Amino acid sequence: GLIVDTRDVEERVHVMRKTKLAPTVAHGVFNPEFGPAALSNKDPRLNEGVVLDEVIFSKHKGDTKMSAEDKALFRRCAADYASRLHSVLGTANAPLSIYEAIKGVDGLDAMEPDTAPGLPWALQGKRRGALIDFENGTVGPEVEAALKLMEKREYKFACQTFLKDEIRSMEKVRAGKTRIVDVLPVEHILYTRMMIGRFCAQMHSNNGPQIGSAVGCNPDVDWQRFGTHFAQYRNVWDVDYSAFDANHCSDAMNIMFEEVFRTEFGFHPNAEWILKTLVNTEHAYENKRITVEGGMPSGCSATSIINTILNNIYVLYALRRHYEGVELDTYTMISYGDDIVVASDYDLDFEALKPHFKSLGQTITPADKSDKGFVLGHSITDVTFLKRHFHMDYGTGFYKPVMASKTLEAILSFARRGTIQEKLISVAGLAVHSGPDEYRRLFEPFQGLFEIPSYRSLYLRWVNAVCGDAAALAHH
Ligand SMILES: [Mg+2]
Repeated sequence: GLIVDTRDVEERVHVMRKTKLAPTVAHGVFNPEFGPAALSNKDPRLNEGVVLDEVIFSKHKGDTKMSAEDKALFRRCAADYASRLHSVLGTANAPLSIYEAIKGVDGLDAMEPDTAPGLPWALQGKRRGALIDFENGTVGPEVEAALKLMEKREYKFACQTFLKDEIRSMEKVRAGKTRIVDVLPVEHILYTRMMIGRFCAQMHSNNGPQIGSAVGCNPDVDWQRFGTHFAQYRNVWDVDYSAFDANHCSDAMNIMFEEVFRTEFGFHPNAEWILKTLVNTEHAYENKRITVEGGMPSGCSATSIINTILNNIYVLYALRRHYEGVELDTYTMISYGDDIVVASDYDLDFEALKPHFKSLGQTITPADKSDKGFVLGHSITDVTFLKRHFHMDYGTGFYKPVMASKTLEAILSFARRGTIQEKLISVAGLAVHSGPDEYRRLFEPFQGLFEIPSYRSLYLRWVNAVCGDAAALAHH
Protein backbone atom coordinates (compact mmCIF):
# COMPACT_ATOMS: atom_id res chain seq x y z
CA GLY A 1 0.00 0.00 0.00
CA LEU A 2 0.85 3.69 0.28
CA ILE A 3 2.14 5.16 3.54
CA VAL A 4 0.38 8.54 3.62
CA ASP A 5 0.72 9.46 7.30
CA THR A 6 3.16 8.58 10.07
CA ARG A 7 2.94 10.18 13.51
CA ASP A 8 4.09 9.48 17.07
CA VAL A 9 1.53 9.19 19.88
CA GLU A 10 2.22 9.12 23.64
CA GLU A 11 0.83 5.57 23.99
CA ARG A 12 3.00 2.55 23.15
CA VAL A 13 1.78 -0.74 21.66
CA HIS A 14 4.06 -3.47 23.07
CA VAL A 15 4.95 -6.34 20.72
CA MET A 16 6.13 -9.96 21.12
CA ARG A 17 9.95 -9.93 20.94
CA LYS A 18 10.99 -13.33 22.33
CA THR A 19 10.69 -16.39 20.06
CA LYS A 20 8.68 -19.45 21.13
CA LEU A 21 10.50 -21.57 18.54
CA ALA A 22 13.44 -23.75 19.59
CA PRO A 23 15.68 -26.30 17.80
CA THR A 24 14.73 -29.99 17.91
CA VAL A 25 16.91 -33.12 17.77
CA ALA A 26 16.62 -32.95 13.96
CA HIS A 27 18.37 -29.56 13.71
CA GLY A 28 21.71 -31.21 14.54
CA VAL A 29 21.24 -33.77 11.74
CA PHE A 30 19.68 -31.79 8.86
CA ASN A 31 21.44 -28.44 9.48
CA PRO A 32 18.84 -26.44 7.51
CA GLU A 33 19.51 -23.00 6.01
CA PHE A 34 16.53 -21.78 8.05
CA GLY A 35 15.72 -20.23 11.43
CA PRO A 36 13.21 -18.18 13.45
CA ALA A 37 12.58 -14.66 12.16
CA ALA A 38 14.00 -11.59 13.91
CA LEU A 39 11.63 -10.26 16.57
CA SER A 40 14.11 -7.76 18.04
CA ASN A 41 16.02 -4.87 16.49
CA LYS A 42 19.15 -6.01 18.35
CA ASP A 43 19.14 -9.61 17.11
CA PRO A 44 22.83 -10.64 16.71
CA ARG A 45 21.96 -12.63 13.55
CA LEU A 46 20.78 -9.53 11.64
CA ASN A 47 22.95 -7.83 9.01
CA GLU A 48 24.75 -5.22 11.12
CA GLY A 49 22.99 -1.99 10.03
CA VAL A 50 19.45 -3.17 9.27
CA VAL A 51 16.55 -1.45 11.07
CA LEU A 52 13.79 -4.01 11.67
CA ASP A 53 10.85 -1.58 11.73
CA GLU A 54 11.77 -0.18 8.32
CA VAL A 55 11.94 -3.52 6.50
CA ILE A 56 8.63 -4.81 7.92
CA PHE A 57 6.91 -1.77 6.38
CA SER A 58 9.14 -1.58 3.28
CA LYS A 59 6.53 -3.73 1.48
CA HIS A 60 4.39 -0.57 1.20
CA LYS A 61 5.71 0.85 -2.07
CA GLY A 62 2.58 2.71 -3.19
CA ASP A 63 -1.03 2.32 -4.29
CA THR A 64 -1.41 1.94 -8.07
CA LYS A 65 -4.06 4.26 -9.50
CA MET A 66 -5.87 2.70 -12.46
CA SER A 67 -7.11 4.70 -15.46
CA ALA A 68 -10.81 4.95 -16.32
CA GLU A 69 -10.68 2.33 -19.11
CA ASP A 70 -8.69 -0.11 -16.96
CA LYS A 71 -11.17 0.33 -14.08
CA ALA A 72 -14.12 -0.29 -16.43
CA LEU A 73 -12.46 -3.49 -17.66
CA PHE A 74 -11.84 -4.56 -14.06
CA ARG A 75 -15.50 -4.08 -13.07
CA ARG A 76 -16.55 -6.18 -16.05
CA CYS A 77 -14.18 -9.02 -15.03
CA ALA A 78 -15.25 -8.73 -11.39
CA ALA A 79 -18.94 -8.94 -12.36
CA ASP A 80 -18.39 -11.94 -14.68
CA TYR A 81 -16.47 -13.79 -11.96
CA ALA A 82 -19.09 -12.93 -9.32
CA SER A 83 -21.64 -14.25 -11.83
CA ARG A 84 -19.83 -17.62 -12.09
CA LEU A 85 -19.16 -17.71 -8.34
CA HIS A 86 -22.75 -17.10 -7.18
CA SER A 87 -24.08 -19.39 -9.91
CA VAL A 88 -22.29 -22.29 -8.19
CA LEU A 89 -22.70 -21.30 -4.51
CA GLY A 90 -26.24 -19.86 -4.69
CA THR A 91 -27.69 -16.69 -3.15
CA ALA A 92 -28.25 -17.81 0.45
CA ASN A 93 -25.87 -15.20 1.90
CA ALA A 94 -28.10 -13.81 4.65
CA PRO A 95 -26.29 -12.39 7.73
CA LEU A 96 -25.13 -14.84 10.39
CA SER A 97 -26.56 -14.25 13.87
CA ILE A 98 -24.29 -13.25 16.77
CA TYR A 99 -24.40 -16.88 18.02
CA GLU A 100 -23.52 -18.51 14.67
CA ALA A 101 -20.61 -16.12 14.02
CA ILE A 102 -18.95 -17.04 17.33
CA LYS A 103 -19.63 -20.81 17.30
CA GLY A 104 -19.35 -21.21 13.52
CA VAL A 105 -21.65 -23.11 11.17
CA ASP A 106 -21.18 -26.15 8.93
CA GLY A 107 -18.32 -25.07 6.66
CA LEU A 108 -16.91 -22.41 8.99
CA ASP A 109 -14.84 -23.08 12.13
CA ALA A 110 -15.64 -21.37 15.44
CA MET A 111 -13.99 -18.08 16.42
CA GLU A 112 -10.71 -18.67 18.26
CA PRO A 113 -11.32 -17.89 21.96
CA ASP A 114 -7.76 -17.41 23.23
CA THR A 115 -5.92 -15.48 20.47
CA ALA A 116 -5.14 -11.73 20.40
CA PRO A 117 -8.09 -9.35 21.09
CA GLY A 118 -7.03 -6.24 19.12
CA LEU A 119 -7.37 -2.53 19.95
CA PRO A 120 -8.15 -0.74 22.15
CA TRP A 121 -8.77 -3.90 24.23
CA ALA A 122 -5.06 -4.77 24.46
CA LEU A 123 -4.40 -1.39 26.10
CA GLN A 124 -7.09 -2.09 28.72
CA GLY A 125 -5.37 -5.43 29.42
CA LYS A 126 -8.41 -7.43 28.31
CA ARG A 127 -8.35 -10.90 26.76
CA ARG A 128 -10.96 -12.15 24.26
CA GLY A 129 -12.80 -13.94 27.09
CA ALA A 130 -13.69 -10.70 28.88
CA LEU A 131 -15.44 -9.30 25.79
CA ILE A 132 -17.13 -12.41 24.37
CA ASP A 133 -18.64 -15.55 25.91
CA PHE A 134 -17.32 -18.29 23.62
CA GLU A 135 -19.20 -20.99 25.55
CA ASN A 136 -22.72 -19.58 25.09
CA GLY A 137 -22.09 -17.55 21.91
CA THR A 138 -23.12 -14.20 23.40
CA VAL A 139 -21.57 -10.71 23.59
CA GLY A 140 -20.74 -8.38 26.49
CA PRO A 141 -21.57 -4.64 26.69
CA GLU A 142 -18.35 -3.52 24.94
CA VAL A 143 -18.71 -5.54 21.71
CA GLU A 144 -22.48 -4.89 21.70
CA ALA A 145 -21.94 -1.11 21.51
CA ALA A 146 -19.38 -1.51 18.70
CA LEU A 147 -21.68 -3.79 16.66
CA LYS A 148 -24.38 -1.10 16.84
CA LEU A 149 -21.79 1.45 15.61
CA MET A 150 -21.02 -0.81 12.63
CA GLU A 151 -24.70 -0.86 11.65
CA LYS A 152 -24.73 2.97 11.52
CA ARG A 153 -21.50 2.83 9.44
CA GLU A 154 -19.62 5.21 11.78
CA TYR A 155 -17.20 2.66 13.28
CA LYS A 156 -13.48 3.47 12.98
CA PHE A 157 -10.61 1.25 14.18
CA ALA A 158 -6.86 0.64 14.32
CA CYS A 159 -4.90 -2.42 13.18
CA GLN A 160 -2.43 -3.90 15.66
CA THR A 161 0.94 -4.90 14.19
CA PHE A 162 2.42 -8.19 15.43
CA LEU A 163 5.74 -9.67 14.33
CA LYS A 164 5.13 -13.16 12.96
CA ASP A 165 7.09 -15.73 14.99
CA GLU A 166 7.96 -18.32 12.33
CA ILE A 167 10.68 -20.22 10.45
CA ARG A 168 12.16 -18.33 7.48
CA SER A 169 15.11 -18.82 5.12
CA MET A 170 18.42 -17.58 6.57
CA GLU A 171 18.76 -14.98 3.79
CA LYS A 172 15.41 -13.45 4.84
CA VAL A 173 16.08 -13.79 8.59
CA ARG A 174 19.46 -12.09 8.14
CA ALA A 175 17.89 -9.33 5.98
CA GLY A 176 15.20 -8.67 8.61
CA LYS A 177 12.35 -9.75 6.34
CA THR A 178 10.10 -10.70 9.26
CA ARG A 179 6.42 -10.84 8.27
CA ILE A 180 3.64 -9.02 10.11
CA VAL A 181 0.17 -10.03 11.29
CA ASP A 182 -2.30 -7.13 11.28
CA VAL A 183 -4.51 -8.03 14.25
CA LEU A 184 -7.94 -6.43 13.91
CA PRO A 185 -10.31 -5.81 16.85
CA VAL A 186 -12.32 -8.92 17.75
CA GLU A 187 -15.66 -7.20 16.99
CA HIS A 188 -14.57 -6.45 13.41
CA ILE A 189 -13.71 -10.12 12.87
CA LEU A 190 -17.08 -11.16 14.36
CA TYR A 191 -19.11 -8.68 12.27
CA THR A 192 -17.22 -9.53 9.06
CA ARG A 193 -18.17 -13.16 9.73
CA MET A 194 -21.75 -11.99 10.41
CA MET A 195 -21.88 -10.26 7.01
CA ILE A 196 -20.09 -12.80 4.78
CA GLY A 197 -19.74 -15.93 6.95
CA ARG A 198 -22.44 -17.86 5.08
CA PHE A 199 -20.69 -17.04 1.78
CA CYS A 200 -17.35 -18.25 3.21
CA ALA A 201 -18.87 -21.58 4.31
CA GLN A 202 -20.22 -22.14 0.79
CA MET A 203 -16.84 -21.34 -0.78
CA HIS A 204 -15.13 -23.89 1.46
CA SER A 205 -17.73 -26.57 0.63
CA ASN A 206 -17.61 -25.87 -3.12
CA ASN A 207 -13.85 -25.41 -3.49
CA GLY A 208 -12.28 -26.39 -6.80
CA PRO A 209 -11.44 -25.28 -10.38
CA GLN A 210 -15.04 -24.25 -11.13
CA ILE A 211 -14.89 -21.37 -8.64
CA GLY A 212 -11.09 -21.08 -8.88
CA SER A 213 -10.61 -21.56 -5.14
CA ALA A 214 -8.82 -24.14 -3.00
CA VAL A 215 -9.77 -22.43 0.26
CA GLY A 216 -11.25 -25.14 2.48
CA CYS A 217 -9.52 -28.02 0.67
CA ASN A 218 -7.79 -31.07 2.15
CA PRO A 219 -4.71 -31.72 -0.07
CA ASP A 220 -4.67 -35.39 0.99
CA VAL A 221 -7.97 -36.11 -0.78
CA ASP A 222 -8.36 -33.13 -3.13
CA TRP A 223 -5.03 -33.57 -4.95
CA GLN A 224 -6.56 -36.43 -6.97
CA ARG A 225 -9.49 -34.18 -7.88
CA PHE A 226 -7.19 -31.26 -8.79
CA GLY A 227 -4.47 -33.29 -10.51
CA THR A 228 -6.70 -35.16 -12.97
CA HIS A 229 -8.42 -31.87 -13.84
CA PHE A 230 -5.20 -30.04 -14.78
CA ALA A 231 -3.73 -33.13 -16.50
CA GLN A 232 -6.27 -32.62 -19.33
CA TYR A 233 -4.73 -29.32 -20.50
CA ARG A 234 -1.94 -28.58 -23.01
CA ASN A 235 -0.40 -25.70 -21.06
CA VAL A 236 -0.02 -25.32 -17.28
CA TRP A 237 1.63 -22.32 -15.61
CA ASP A 238 3.10 -21.89 -12.14
CA VAL A 239 2.68 -18.18 -11.35
CA ASP A 240 4.38 -16.30 -8.51
CA TYR A 241 3.51 -12.84 -7.19
CA SER A 242 5.80 -10.64 -5.11
CA ALA A 243 3.98 -8.97 -2.19
CA PHE A 244 0.52 -9.97 -3.50
CA ASP A 245 -1.34 -8.86 -0.35
CA ALA A 246 0.23 -5.38 -0.05
CA ASN A 247 -0.01 -4.53 -3.77
CA HIS A 248 -3.81 -4.76 -4.06
CA CYS A 249 -4.63 -1.26 -5.26
CA SER A 250 -7.59 0.62 -3.75
CA ASP A 251 -9.40 0.73 -7.09
CA ALA A 252 -9.19 -3.07 -7.50
CA MET A 253 -10.35 -3.67 -3.92
CA ASN A 254 -13.30 -1.24 -4.04
CA ILE A 255 -14.62 -2.46 -7.40
CA MET A 256 -14.29 -6.11 -6.34
CA PHE A 257 -16.27 -5.52 -3.14
CA GLU A 258 -18.95 -3.66 -5.11
CA GLU A 259 -19.35 -6.36 -7.77
CA VAL A 260 -19.10 -9.48 -5.61
CA PHE A 261 -20.99 -8.45 -2.47
CA ARG A 262 -24.11 -6.82 -3.97
CA THR A 263 -27.42 -7.06 -2.09
CA GLU A 264 -28.98 -8.69 -5.18
CA PHE A 265 -26.66 -11.65 -4.49
CA GLY A 266 -28.38 -12.12 -1.12
CA PHE A 267 -26.00 -10.00 0.97
CA HIS A 268 -26.78 -7.49 3.69
CA PRO A 269 -25.80 -3.97 2.51
CA ASN A 270 -23.25 -3.66 5.37
CA ALA A 271 -21.28 -6.59 3.89
CA GLU A 272 -19.77 -4.26 1.29
CA TRP A 273 -19.11 -1.51 3.87
CA ILE A 274 -17.15 -3.65 6.38
CA LEU A 275 -14.90 -5.04 3.63
CA LYS A 276 -14.24 -1.51 2.36
CA THR A 277 -12.87 -0.56 5.81
CA LEU A 278 -9.90 -2.80 4.94
CA VAL A 279 -8.88 -0.41 2.13
CA ASN A 280 -7.75 2.60 4.21
CA THR A 281 -6.20 1.38 7.46
CA GLU A 282 -4.35 2.79 10.47
CA HIS A 283 -1.63 0.55 11.91
CA ALA A 284 -0.31 0.67 15.48
CA TYR A 285 3.30 -0.33 16.15
CA GLU A 286 4.91 0.87 19.39
CA ASN A 287 4.70 4.68 19.57
CA LYS A 288 4.11 4.99 15.81
CA ARG A 289 0.76 5.15 13.98
CA ILE A 290 1.00 4.45 10.25
CA THR A 291 -1.92 5.27 7.94
CA VAL A 292 -1.98 3.06 4.83
CA GLU A 293 -4.18 3.46 1.76
CA GLY A 294 -4.54 0.29 -0.30
CA GLY A 295 -3.52 -3.32 0.35
CA MET A 296 -5.08 -6.13 2.36
CA PRO A 297 -4.55 -6.56 6.13
CA SER A 298 -3.54 -10.03 7.35
CA GLY A 299 -5.96 -10.55 10.23
CA CYS A 300 -9.37 -10.23 8.59
CA SER A 301 -11.44 -13.42 8.96
CA ALA A 302 -11.58 -13.69 5.16
CA THR A 303 -8.16 -12.62 3.84
CA SER A 304 -7.58 -15.96 2.06
CA ILE A 305 -10.99 -15.80 0.36
CA ILE A 306 -10.66 -12.10 -0.55
CA ASN A 307 -7.14 -12.64 -1.92
CA THR A 308 -8.35 -15.71 -3.88
CA ILE A 309 -11.25 -13.73 -5.41
CA LEU A 310 -8.84 -10.96 -6.50
CA ASN A 311 -6.46 -13.54 -7.97
CA ASN A 312 -9.26 -14.95 -10.16
CA ILE A 313 -10.22 -11.48 -11.39
CA TYR A 314 -6.58 -10.52 -12.06
CA VAL A 315 -6.11 -13.44 -14.48
CA LEU A 316 -9.37 -12.65 -16.28
CA TYR A 317 -8.36 -8.97 -16.37
CA ALA A 318 -4.83 -9.49 -17.71
CA LEU A 319 -5.88 -11.91 -20.47
CA ARG A 320 -8.71 -9.64 -21.62
CA ARG A 321 -6.40 -6.62 -21.69
CA HIS A 322 -4.02 -8.50 -24.01
CA TYR A 323 -6.20 -10.83 -26.13
CA GLU A 324 -9.61 -10.37 -27.75
CA GLY A 325 -12.64 -12.61 -27.02
CA VAL A 326 -11.42 -14.02 -23.70
CA GLU A 327 -14.03 -15.72 -21.48
CA LEU A 328 -14.03 -17.73 -18.23
CA ASP A 329 -13.86 -21.03 -20.15
CA THR A 330 -10.84 -19.83 -22.21
CA TYR A 331 -8.68 -21.08 -19.32
CA THR A 332 -8.90 -22.81 -15.92
CA MET A 333 -7.39 -21.98 -12.53
CA ILE A 334 -7.14 -22.88 -8.86
CA SER A 335 -6.11 -20.30 -6.25
CA TYR A 336 -5.33 -20.09 -2.54
CA GLY A 337 -4.63 -16.46 -1.71
CA ASP A 338 -1.55 -15.49 -3.74
CA ASP A 339 -0.81 -19.13 -4.64
CA ILE A 340 -1.99 -19.96 -8.17
CA VAL A 341 -2.00 -22.63 -10.90
CA VAL A 342 -3.25 -21.65 -14.39
CA ALA A 343 -4.01 -23.93 -17.35
CA SER A 344 -5.32 -23.64 -20.92
CA ASP A 345 -5.37 -25.43 -24.29
CA TYR A 346 -4.45 -22.09 -25.87
CA ASP A 347 -0.80 -21.04 -26.15
CA LEU A 348 -1.22 -18.06 -23.82
CA ASP A 349 1.80 -15.74 -23.77
CA PHE A 350 2.15 -15.22 -20.01
CA GLU A 351 5.46 -13.37 -20.51
CA ALA A 352 3.51 -10.70 -22.43
CA LEU A 353 0.97 -10.49 -19.57
CA LYS A 354 3.57 -8.97 -17.19
CA PRO A 355 2.79 -5.26 -17.79
CA HIS A 356 -0.95 -6.06 -17.76
CA PHE A 357 -0.53 -7.32 -14.19
CA LYS A 358 1.65 -4.25 -13.50
CA SER A 359 -1.34 -2.00 -14.30
CA LEU A 360 -2.89 -3.58 -11.18
CA GLY A 361 0.36 -2.97 -9.27
CA GLN A 362 1.23 -6.68 -9.33
CA THR A 363 4.43 -8.39 -10.48
CA ILE A 364 4.39 -11.91 -11.95
CA THR A 365 7.28 -14.36 -12.34
CA PRO A 366 7.49 -18.07 -13.21
CA ALA A 367 7.98 -20.25 -10.11
CA ASP A 368 10.62 -22.60 -11.57
CA LYS A 369 12.63 -19.50 -12.51
CA SER A 370 14.38 -20.29 -15.78
CA ASP A 371 15.97 -18.28 -18.59
CA LYS A 372 13.55 -16.03 -20.55
CA GLY A 373 10.62 -16.28 -18.09
CA PHE A 374 7.38 -18.18 -18.76
CA VAL A 375 7.44 -21.12 -21.19
CA LEU A 376 4.72 -23.23 -22.85
CA GLY A 377 4.12 -26.99 -22.62
CA HIS A 378 4.40 -27.46 -18.85
CA SER A 379 2.05 -29.89 -17.08
CA ILE A 380 0.57 -30.50 -13.62
CA THR A 381 3.46 -32.78 -12.55
CA ASP A 382 5.87 -29.87 -13.17
CA VAL A 383 4.21 -27.29 -10.87
CA THR A 384 3.88 -26.48 -7.15
CA PHE A 385 0.69 -25.58 -5.26
CA LEU A 386 0.49 -25.02 -1.48
CA LYS A 387 4.19 -26.01 -1.31
CA ARG A 388 3.18 -29.45 -2.65
CA HIS A 389 4.10 -31.19 -5.92
CA PHE A 390 1.70 -33.32 -7.99
CA HIS A 391 3.15 -36.83 -7.99
CA MET A 392 1.49 -40.07 -9.04
CA ASP A 393 1.19 -42.76 -6.36
CA TYR A 394 2.01 -45.91 -8.31
CA GLY A 395 0.29 -48.23 -5.80
CA THR A 396 -3.18 -46.67 -6.20
CA GLY A 397 -3.05 -44.52 -9.34
CA PHE A 398 -3.99 -41.36 -7.42
CA TYR A 399 -2.19 -38.02 -7.33
CA LYS A 400 -0.44 -37.43 -4.00
CA PRO A 401 0.84 -34.12 -2.55
CA VAL A 402 4.62 -34.34 -2.10
CA MET A 403 6.51 -31.62 -0.24
CA ALA A 404 10.23 -31.08 -0.85
CA SER A 405 12.60 -32.81 1.58
CA LYS A 406 14.38 -29.54 2.46
CA THR A 407 11.05 -28.07 3.58
CA LEU A 408 10.15 -31.13 5.69
CA GLU A 409 13.67 -31.08 7.18
CA ALA A 410 13.19 -27.41 8.08
CA ILE A 411 9.74 -27.94 9.63
CA LEU A 412 11.10 -30.83 11.73
CA SER A 413 14.15 -28.80 12.84
CA PHE A 414 12.16 -26.40 15.05
CA ALA A 415 9.19 -26.53 17.43
CA ARG A 416 7.56 -24.65 20.33
CA ARG A 417 8.52 -26.06 23.74
CA GLY A 418 6.37 -29.07 24.70
CA THR A 419 4.60 -29.45 21.32
CA ILE A 420 7.12 -31.79 19.64
CA GLN A 421 5.05 -35.00 19.90
CA GLU A 422 1.97 -33.30 18.42
CA LYS A 423 4.03 -31.68 15.64
CA LEU A 424 5.71 -34.98 14.69
CA ILE A 425 2.37 -36.76 14.13
CA SER A 426 1.12 -33.78 12.09
CA VAL A 427 4.25 -33.59 9.87
CA ALA A 428 4.18 -37.37 9.42
CA GLY A 429 0.82 -36.71 7.73
CA LEU A 430 2.71 -34.69 5.11
CA ALA A 431 5.89 -36.79 4.99
CA VAL A 432 4.05 -40.04 4.10
CA HIS A 433 3.75 -39.01 0.44
CA SER A 434 7.54 -38.74 0.06
CA GLY A 435 7.84 -42.55 0.11
CA PRO A 436 9.06 -45.20 2.60
CA ASP A 437 12.79 -44.43 2.23
CA GLU A 438 12.54 -40.65 2.65
CA TYR A 439 9.88 -40.95 5.38
CA ARG A 440 12.22 -43.15 7.45
CA ARG A 441 15.22 -40.85 6.97
CA LEU A 442 13.25 -37.73 7.96
CA PHE A 443 12.14 -39.23 11.30
CA GLU A 444 15.45 -40.96 12.12
CA PRO A 445 16.61 -38.35 14.71
CA PHE A 446 13.34 -38.74 16.64
CA GLN A 447 13.43 -42.57 16.91
CA GLY A 448 13.40 -43.75 20.53
CA LEU A 449 12.71 -40.21 21.74
CA PHE A 450 9.11 -39.84 20.50
CA GLU A 451 6.31 -41.86 18.95
CA ILE A 452 6.64 -41.89 15.17
CA PRO A 453 3.66 -43.34 13.22
CA SER A 454 4.59 -46.22 10.90
CA TYR A 455 4.62 -45.44 7.18
CA ARG A 456 2.24 -48.39 6.66
CA SER A 457 -0.43 -47.01 9.03
CA LEU A 458 -0.42 -43.55 7.44
CA TYR A 459 -0.38 -44.93 3.89
CA LEU A 460 -3.49 -47.03 4.59
CA ARG A 461 -5.15 -44.05 6.31
CA TRP A 462 -4.57 -42.01 3.14
CA VAL A 463 -5.90 -44.63 0.66
CA ASN A 464 -9.25 -44.76 2.48
CA ALA A 465 -9.40 -40.96 2.78
CA VAL A 466 -8.99 -40.35 -0.97
CA CYS A 467 -11.31 -43.19 -2.05
CA GLY A 468 -13.08 -45.53 0.40
CA ASP A 469 -14.32 -47.88 -2.33
CA ALA A 470 -10.75 -48.40 -3.60
CA ALA A 471 -9.56 -49.51 -0.14
CA ALA A 472 -12.73 -51.60 0.15
CA LEU A 473 -11.97 -53.15 -3.25
CA ALA A 474 -8.26 -53.69 -2.47
CA HIS A 475 -9.57 -56.54 -0.28
CA HIS A 476 -10.89 -58.55 -3.26
MG1 LIG B 1 3.22 -21.51 -7.03
